[PDB]
Amino acid sequence: GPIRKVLLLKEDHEGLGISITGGKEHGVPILISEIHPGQPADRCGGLHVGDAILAVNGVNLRDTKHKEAVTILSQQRGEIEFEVVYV
Amino acid sequence: RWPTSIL
Repeated sequence: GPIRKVLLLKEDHEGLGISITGGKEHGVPILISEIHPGQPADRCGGLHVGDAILAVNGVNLRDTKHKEAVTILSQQRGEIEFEVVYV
Repeated sequence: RWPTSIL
């Protein structure tokens, strides 16, 4: 699908509210496999199961290994911009 | 099989 830019707002006591799978070592993008109800990704409205996360706050995630992506994603705070695409 | 992480 089309590449989208999506804003997520979260407070410091929360996680993103997603599960991810995939990663470069598996030959696939970082993929959202769950959107947890009521948590920030759900609340922001623009992130969905099946989205590939291409970047976060300008950090490319296209060739990142699974755990690299976990570290990068969990470091982001506050107003967080995602670049995502549904395939 | 791929890993899954909750974040």
